[PDB]
Amino acid sequence: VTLWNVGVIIFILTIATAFLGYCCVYGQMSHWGATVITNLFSAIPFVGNDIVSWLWGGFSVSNPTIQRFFALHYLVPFIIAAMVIMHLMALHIHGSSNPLGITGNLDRIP
Amino acid sequence: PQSFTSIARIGDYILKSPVLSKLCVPVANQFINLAGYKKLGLKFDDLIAEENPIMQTALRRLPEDESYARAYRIIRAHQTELTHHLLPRNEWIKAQEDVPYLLPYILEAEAAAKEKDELDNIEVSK
Amino acid sequence: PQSFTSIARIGDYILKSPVLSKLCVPVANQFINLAGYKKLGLKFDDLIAEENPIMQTALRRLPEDESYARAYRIIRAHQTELTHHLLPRNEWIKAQEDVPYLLPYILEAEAAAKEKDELDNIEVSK
Amino acid sequence: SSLYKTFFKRNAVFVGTIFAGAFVFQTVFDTAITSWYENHNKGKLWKDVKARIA
Amino acid sequence: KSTYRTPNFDDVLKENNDADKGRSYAYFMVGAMGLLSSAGAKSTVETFISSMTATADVLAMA
Amino acid sequence: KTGLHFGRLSLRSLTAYAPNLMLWGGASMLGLFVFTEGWPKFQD
Amino acid sequence: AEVTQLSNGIVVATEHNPSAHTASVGVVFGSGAANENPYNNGVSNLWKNIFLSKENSAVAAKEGLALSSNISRDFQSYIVSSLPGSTDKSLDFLNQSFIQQKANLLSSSNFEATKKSVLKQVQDFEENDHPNRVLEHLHSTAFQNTPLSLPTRGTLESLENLVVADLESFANNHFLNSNAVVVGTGNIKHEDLVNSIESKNLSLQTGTKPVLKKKAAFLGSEVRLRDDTLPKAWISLAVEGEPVNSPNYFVAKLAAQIFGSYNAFEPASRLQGIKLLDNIQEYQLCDNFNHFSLSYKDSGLWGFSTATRNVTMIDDLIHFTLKQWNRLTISVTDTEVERAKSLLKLQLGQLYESGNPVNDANLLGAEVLIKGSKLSLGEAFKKIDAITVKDVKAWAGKRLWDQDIAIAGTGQIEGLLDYMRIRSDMSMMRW
Amino acid sequence: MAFRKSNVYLSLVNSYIIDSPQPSSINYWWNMGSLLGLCLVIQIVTGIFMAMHYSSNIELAFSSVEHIMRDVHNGYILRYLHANGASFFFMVMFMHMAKGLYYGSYRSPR
Ligand SMILES: CCCCCCCCCCC(=O)OC[C@H](COP(=O)(O)OC[C@H](O)COP(=O)(O)OC[C@@H](COC(=O)CC)OC(=O)CCC)OC(=O)CCCCCCCC
Ligand SMILES: CCCCCCCCCCCCCCCCCC(=O)OC[C@H](COP(=O)(O)OCCN)OC(=O)CCCCCCCCCCCCC
Ligand code: HEM
Ligand code: HEM
Ligand SMILES: COc1c(O)c(C)c(C/C=C(\C)CC/C=C(\C)CC/C=C(\C)CC/C=C(\C)CC/C=C(\C)CCC=C(C)C)c(O)c1OC
Ligand SMILES: CCCCCCCCCCCCCCC(=O)OCCCOP(=O)(O)OC[C@@H](O)COP(=O)(O)OCCCOC(C)=O
Ligand SMILES: CCCCCCCCCCCCCCC(=O)O[C@H](COC(=O)CCCCCCCCCCCC)COP(=O)(O)O
Ligand SMILES: CCCCCCCCCCCCCCCCCC(=O)O[C@H](COC(=O)CCCCCC)COP(=O)(O)OCCN
Repeated sequence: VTLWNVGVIIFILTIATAFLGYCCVYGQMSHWGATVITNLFSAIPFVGNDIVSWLWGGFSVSNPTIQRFFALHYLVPFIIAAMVIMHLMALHIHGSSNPLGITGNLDRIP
Repeated sequence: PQSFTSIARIGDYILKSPVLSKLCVPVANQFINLAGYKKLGLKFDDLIAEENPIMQTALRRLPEDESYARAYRIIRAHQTELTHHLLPRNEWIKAQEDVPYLLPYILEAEAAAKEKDELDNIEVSK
Repeated sequence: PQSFTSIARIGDYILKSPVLSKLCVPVANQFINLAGYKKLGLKFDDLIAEENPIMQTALRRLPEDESYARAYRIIRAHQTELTHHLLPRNEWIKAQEDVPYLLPYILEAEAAAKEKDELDNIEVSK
Repeated sequence: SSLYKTFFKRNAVFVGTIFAGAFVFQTVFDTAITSWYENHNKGKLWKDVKARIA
Repeated sequence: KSTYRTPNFDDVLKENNDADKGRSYAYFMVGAMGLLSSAGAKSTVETFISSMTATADVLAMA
Repeated sequence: KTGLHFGRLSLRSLTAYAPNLMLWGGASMLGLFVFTEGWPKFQD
Repeated sequence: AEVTQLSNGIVVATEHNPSAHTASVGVVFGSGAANENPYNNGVSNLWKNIFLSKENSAVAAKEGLALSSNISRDFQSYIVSSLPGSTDKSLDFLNQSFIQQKANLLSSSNFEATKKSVLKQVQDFEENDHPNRVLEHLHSTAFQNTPLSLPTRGTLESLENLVVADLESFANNHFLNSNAVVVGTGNIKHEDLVNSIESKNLSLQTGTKPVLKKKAAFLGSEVRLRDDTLPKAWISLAVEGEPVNSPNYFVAKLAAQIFGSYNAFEPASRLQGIKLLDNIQEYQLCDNFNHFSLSYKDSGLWGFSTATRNVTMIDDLIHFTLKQWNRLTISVTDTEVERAKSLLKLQLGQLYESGNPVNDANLLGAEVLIKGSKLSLGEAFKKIDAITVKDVKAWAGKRLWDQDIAIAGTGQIEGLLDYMRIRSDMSMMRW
Repeated sequence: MAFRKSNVYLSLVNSYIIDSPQPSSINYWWNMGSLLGLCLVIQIVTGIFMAMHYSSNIELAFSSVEHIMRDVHNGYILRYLHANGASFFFMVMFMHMAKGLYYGSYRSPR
């Protein structure tokens, strides 16, 4: 179960990484895709307009938005690499499963 | 993880009812033949997941000649699968050999674990 | 890690020479008093580093009453240092108690290790 | 002493009284230093020069 | 000497023991160290977070 | 008459440990609200 | 139980039992090992073996009499047993060895034979009886520099300096009429004991026991006796408990019955209703434990002792035990208090109603010296039945929550950590 | 056993900073390795927050450091902690290496 829960964290960090690097091209799809996603956080009650202005660095998607999206894009792949090591540590204590669903301690190969 | 006490409680109510037994038991016979574990030389009690303290208790109390036969059926099924074949038809498990050999050891280890929980969380009645 | 066989070879040549003994031995006496290990209640053979197979052999062959006394002097020196003090002057090691108790066990474990190397790398002389 | 027995009675403080007293500390500490700093530099600040041109 | 004879600890022991004298004085110092550390860790986090707000030249064009 | 275990809870754990789990929301609660003040969120 | 003071100042106490086939008569004094100094420690252990010497026992055996003696921290006893109908013969023997003639037991030939026998017993105790010498070291580190820290057998260094003039000096200060109780148990009635004592007129001088300067006090401390050539580890740990005549005397006894005793090799002791046994049986952390509540005239001790061969998991056994002591302040339940009520009434019902009149004579005489009377077993049962869960939580919040401890240990005790990580387990950090 | 000893991730924390057996007589020179781990955290955190405002072009590099010092809120605190924190990182590392020279820490088995 611990091996499954760490893999869910890896999946969320990979979706966030691909979003941040796509906005660094600054094409026409990059500007309007960042506008749609960042405006979703203005619906949170009493802290909507404070999160979105802190995420922009201003009043819209501008120069501070792209310069901070590239610095966060360099960093999150190194956090994914640290969670992959924690993923392999939980695999080591019990081993892998097999397609029959029964125990594998009777017949192993290196 | 439902319980083996809950499975037997629902299953015994079906088998004692005369109109529910004629309707559910032929469906259960086609469900087992479509599963295909008997073509790998296995019984159903070999398929139960064993990494729990109830199942580790029942495997210790099994007699020694049945533990040797169970270990051979598991090893033979792992070799049959990696070659992507089935067993010959004269080595398939028959219907009168697929008996619950491990179920009476499971039901008595579960009744003892429930009795220990009701005594450790009991209230006095002065 | 020089060798204890090489230290004794140079040191015995100095002590047998009459003019080299008058010049080097008073210098060695002031070197030991300025070291200050006797003020912590230690002998010199307590100071030798022990994480090597020659030194682990010599500590096994030590008699039991001397191993108990050596373990107490090491524990007493660790407690004296963390309080940043010295021992009282009546508990200092005297000059006639600073004897090499461990040196004969070291010299016989080293002579056996050298003899095993000359026999494992020997050449026939047909 | 005994004034650290009236408020607490032999116990530690608690984790919630640490966080509650830390926010009360921030507003009193910030006001007391800004008052001492501006009184030490009186006559040089902009609010003193702005009054003397009026 | 017998191991039932405990050595002399008199130069470090209290006047009389009086359990709420070293207890009340130590729980004040641990509590004061935890109060100043939570206030300092709070000011440090808010210093880094407010750097990501709008700069002085951005809100001049508002 | 026996109590309840819920798996690994107890209802008489919830005698004192559930006010305490809410005292983990009465104490240790303020690190959600004092750790905000510096950017204002004045509301109850 | 009937108590009666005579015309010359002798206190007589009697517990008649008509269904017993023996009778016991003796004298109990109110001075024990806690009335000595560090120089004469062991004079009570030497007076016991002078009473039980071979020339004294041979005179009593010709009349059909048996002798017993017991040295404790607060009292001493000298008891003669016989058949019910030889009770005046056991009074004449007790007269001729405490009142009228005591100089023939302290001859030089009898003293040196006795002194070398006691020196062999204390030397054998110090090298072979490891659970009992750890509990004696716990008394000497918890009550140090106070009269309650001296061992009851004496030490090997103090016993070799004792001469015959030390024993006469101790008897002249402590074997007095105002310090004594004459007891009688078994098939003996109160009026025949009183009339038999009054027939011998017994002058019995009017001295008074010396009073002690120091009062007993608890100190948090530890002592470690490491010995790597021993197969186990023996550990005792305690806090300050209740004295005799405390209002919380039975509440402290019920709290120790909640955790109780354990033997890992008995199948029925592994099935007890104790929540500590769930933690320690998974990896088999110990061999046995037992919880005590010792009470004296001035102070007391409350704790547990243990012995184990799992020398690499000692820190888990101490951590799990002290986390269960925390539950007495916050979350002790109702079934645990009702179970400990029934097992405490069974425990002290077997202590006060054994079939041994020598055991009953020690318990009766020690109680009249402190209180002047003996509490009945029927009145002690009503006090136990009136204890609630709020009484346990009020006692444990004062005596156990965040308090100083005393530790003692011997054997392979390298895995036992420092003082300050055991001291920090006396509170929870939760509340 | 305790949960800090049986969990896969908490056992690494327990075996390094909680239950680790230390010699009784080590002095304050053995505290320099703990300070070097704090120095590395300060440099990584202050550098990531400064990298959201930095431009690395040859005609924009000098003026973006001046933009951090003047326009970014508490930006002078970020730079001065970063520039002076690098000199403190080298001073503690020189003292850490000289402790190993004096006490023979380079020797076998280390
Ligand atoms: C870049 C800035 C980094 C700032 C942090 C670095 C600070 C560490 C400095 C280097 C060092 O470790 O040297 C320490 C060494 C003493 O080590 P020791 O264990 O033998 O002495 C234990 C003491 O007696 C009891 O120490 P105790 O525990 O009783 O009191 C603590 C002491 C604070 O000490 C420290 O924090 C370390 C300096 O409190 C007081 O002094 C009370 C007065 C306010 O001192 C010496 O041996 C010689 C002193 C000068 C060495 C400086 C060399 C630098 C070039
Ligand atoms: C690539 C190679 C890099 C190498 C870097 C070399 C430069 C390092 C700069 C820092 C040097 C500091 C030396 C640190 C070594 C620590 C170990 C040590 O010297 O022990 C302390 C010394 C003896 O200690 P004891 O154990 O014998 O007893 C102490 C009782 N007071 O007790 C003492 O004598 C006190 C020590 C005081 C040392 C002061 C001299 C250093 C001054 C440096 C000035 C640099 C700025 C100008
Ligand atoms: C960069 C991402 C990942 C890497 C490098 C990685 C790596 C691995 C490796 C090498 C194994 C060994 C056995 C095998 O290949 O099946 C494994 C197993 C496993 N992984 Fe991942 N994984 C990643 C992402 C995930 C995700 C996203 C999930 C689930 C949401 C997950 C859950 C699991 C599970 C449950 C197993 C055990 C399967 C079994 O033993 O049958 N992992 N992983
Ligand atoms: C071991 C860690 C580090 C060391 C020793 C180090 C060292 C330095 C030094 C000496 C400077 C010049 C400072 C000056 O004189 O102004 C500098 C500048 C700079 N560093 Fe680092 N650095 C480290 C980590 C990082 C990291 C991880 C980042 C980015 C994610 C970073 C970002 C920057 C930036 C943007 C500058 C630009 C100039 C300035 O703002 O001062 N640093 N670094
Ligand atoms: C001998 O005694 C010791 C001993 O004394 C000590 C202290 C230790 C402890 C070890 C250390 C102190 C060294 C460990 C230090 C490191 C491994 C440094 C690693 C540094 C990092 C992983 C830094 C990571 C920082 C980040 C990822 C910054 C995150 C910034 C973000 C997310 C900014 C973006 C924010 C928003 C809101 C978008 C021992 O291990 C030890 O041995 C037993
Ligand atoms: C009652 C208890 C209260 C105690 C409270 C005290 C708390 C104090 C905390 C702060 C004190 C020091 C601060 C430093 C700190 O917290 O560091 C975090 C842990 C230190 O590093 P580590 O992960 O233990 O070692 C980490 C490394 O040493 C271990 O290497 P690794 O790679 O992880 O090995 C496994 C390899 C797997 O590799 C593969 C391929 O799978
Ligand atoms: C970045 C470091 C600065 C943070 C300072 C935090 C200090 C807070 C101390 C106040 C705590 C009050 C409660 C004390 C207590 O008894 O609780 C203790 C535990 O509390 C702690 O462990 C304090 C942790 C302090 C971390 C120190 C970091 C080590 C330095 C290495 C840095 C390498 C990067 C409760 O447990 P106990 O009662 O059994 O002792
Ligand atoms: C370069 C990488 C170096 C890696 C260093 C590893 C150490 C760093 C981690 C420090 C400890 C912080 C996490 C410990 C939290 C306890 C986890 C836990 O309780 O395990 C799990 C539950 O947590 C999870 O499901 C995954 C959490 C992922 C954590 C992501 C950070 C419970 O595991 P459990 O001990 O109960 O085993 C089953 C027995 N019934």
